Amino acid sequence: APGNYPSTRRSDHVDTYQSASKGEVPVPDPYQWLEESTDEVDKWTTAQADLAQSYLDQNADIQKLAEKFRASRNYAKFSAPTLLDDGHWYWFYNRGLQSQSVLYRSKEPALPDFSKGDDNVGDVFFDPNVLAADGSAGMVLCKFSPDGKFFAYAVSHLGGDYSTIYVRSTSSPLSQASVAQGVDGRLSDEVKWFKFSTIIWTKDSKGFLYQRYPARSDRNAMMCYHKVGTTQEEDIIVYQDNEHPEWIYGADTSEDGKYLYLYQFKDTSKKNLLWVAELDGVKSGIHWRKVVNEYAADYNIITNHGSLVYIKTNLNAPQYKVITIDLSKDEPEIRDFIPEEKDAKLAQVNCANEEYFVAIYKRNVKDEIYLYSKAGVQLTRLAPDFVGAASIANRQKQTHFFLTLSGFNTPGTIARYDFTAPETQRFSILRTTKVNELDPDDFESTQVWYESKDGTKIPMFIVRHKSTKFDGTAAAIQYGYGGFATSADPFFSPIILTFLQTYGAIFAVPSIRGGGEFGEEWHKGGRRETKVNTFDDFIAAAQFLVKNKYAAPGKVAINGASNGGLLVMGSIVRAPEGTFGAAVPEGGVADLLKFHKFTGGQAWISEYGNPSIPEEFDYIYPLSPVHNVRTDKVMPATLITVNIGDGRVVPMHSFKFIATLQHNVPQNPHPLLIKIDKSWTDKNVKDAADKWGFIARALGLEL
Repeated sequence: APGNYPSTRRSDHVDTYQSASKGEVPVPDPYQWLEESTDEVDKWTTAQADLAQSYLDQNADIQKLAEKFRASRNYAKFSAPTLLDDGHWYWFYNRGLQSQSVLYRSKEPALPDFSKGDDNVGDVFFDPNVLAADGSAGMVLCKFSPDGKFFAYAVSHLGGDYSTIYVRSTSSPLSQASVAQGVDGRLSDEVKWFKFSTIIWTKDSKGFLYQRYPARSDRNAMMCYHKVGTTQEEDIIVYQDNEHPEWIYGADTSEDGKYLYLYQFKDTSKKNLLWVAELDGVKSGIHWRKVVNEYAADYNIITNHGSLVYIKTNLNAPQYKVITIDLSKDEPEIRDFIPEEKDAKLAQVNCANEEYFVAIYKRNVKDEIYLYSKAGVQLTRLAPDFVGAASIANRQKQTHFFLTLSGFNTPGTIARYDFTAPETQRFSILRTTKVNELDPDDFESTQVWYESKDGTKIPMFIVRHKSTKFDGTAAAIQYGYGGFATSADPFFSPIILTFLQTYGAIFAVPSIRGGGEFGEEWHKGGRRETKVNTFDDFIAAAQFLVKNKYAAPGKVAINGASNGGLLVMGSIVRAPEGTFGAAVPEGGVADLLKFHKFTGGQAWISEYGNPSIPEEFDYIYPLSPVHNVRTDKVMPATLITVNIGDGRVVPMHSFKFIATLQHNVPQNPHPLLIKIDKSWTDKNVKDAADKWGFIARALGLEL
């Protein structure tokens, strides 16, 4: 229980604020000088950093944990494959070295066995890392032509604002081999000024649509059409609007060849227009049937059968739905095809094997996968016990589709559904993620519900190694963010899973208010004047973990970053003594009275309120971690983290908070320390090892 923290000078600096209830309020701010960039601050930072490192050096498990994190750090990433009209399969593969994934082509015209290795079953077709010799050019976006003969790709060099589209034949690889042989085998096509749209081929495979601006703010966008094997001078303007210079455009083409769709956007909401047109291919002076005119709702087209168009929309349905619009009638006949679900956001719909719809719902922060008929009958749920995120990849005419699945236990699993197979054998696993010292199958993701202070029911994710028991024994790592409508969705971290497996601990992720887990009302429920709910939900989660025997008492550690740092710091201030065993806030806000007076501060006003406004000060001040540190409560072992390289949140917040703790509870039984991140395999797990090792020791966990 040492008192040996370095002395922090206390100045006579007093800030004055205005309270709606109390009037003028003088607030002493003796660590105000830590706001400034001076030698005094730099020397105080070194003294604190050195203390922190001295404590970490008495923990020999830090270096042991580092090697385990080094082991599980690297792994390959991949996409689901696509079968093109040339009979070959194409897919992205990243071996885990370079920042850009490489596009592979199957050697044989057949679905590869992906347990053999990507280089054994595939050849490199497009390696974007060699666009520029130094790796300074990136592929932003790409698209194959419907006939499989050509490949369009948008390239962005690090300097430029815009990007440039290029075309190459699918028989012309770009690789380390190919560039060594001589000149790049692309076509001469160089489509400049491309920005903020997809690339959309016509179904004739003759050309593609793309958004472009004039040459050099961004104004007067043009949805254009580029013929393959031509210069940009040969291009057509499909649409522009002189009268609304800020407007942005999207396009789409129907598989049958009949329709060209124009989307129009005016702002950062999801509302959009939808005009429809009939084709021969794409030419100029298009007569647009203006179906969705006026900005009402989100409308994204799924597919069509003749004049019947299927559309995902949120018109009078916040959780989305599917409608049909029949265009053979003179007036379009709008009908509900798949109705809104009250408690399930319709996320994605794809037509599959012509007479079916594959479909993704998010319900209780989890994706569910459904198979529907062309008449809208729900035929079955696929992968019912899956806990995570799912997306669909397919082409409408083919007799299969894929699912890309991810969660806490894996960053990637490709599933295949084969309509031609026997009923019991339609669903299969194409491939899984390989990580040293970690099998995805050893980790179970569940969801439990607890009651917060005001009676609100919050779901919470629990992850464990399968040998760990819910018998009041395990340590728990409780992660949160708690703001900005940013959901704590399932995410993959080898560092965490290795930690759960090493110590028999559990990972706990509560869907606390302030996040986006149940839409804008959920955010609204933990924002500005309701912000205290965010903290009460987080605190009630930790109490629930112990009460219901998920974790042992005194063994729930908390961690979060940026807004999560404020969450952690505010929570150890507010929560009853002994609620938490350890605490690691990373780069967090902590002075909630001054946050808006520093770089990036103003953007947080919509989340916490404005301290300069008297009525808002009154609900802000009682939350401010820097102004609510008591003398008479034992704080849990606390390692505060800041990345001095990371501009985001000024380190001032953490400096003030640690100085305040060390002053208010100098004889605190557990160490209260601040660490400066060494990093702004070998050198990449150093900060994580210090962090997770501090927690393990603080919770009394042995290797």
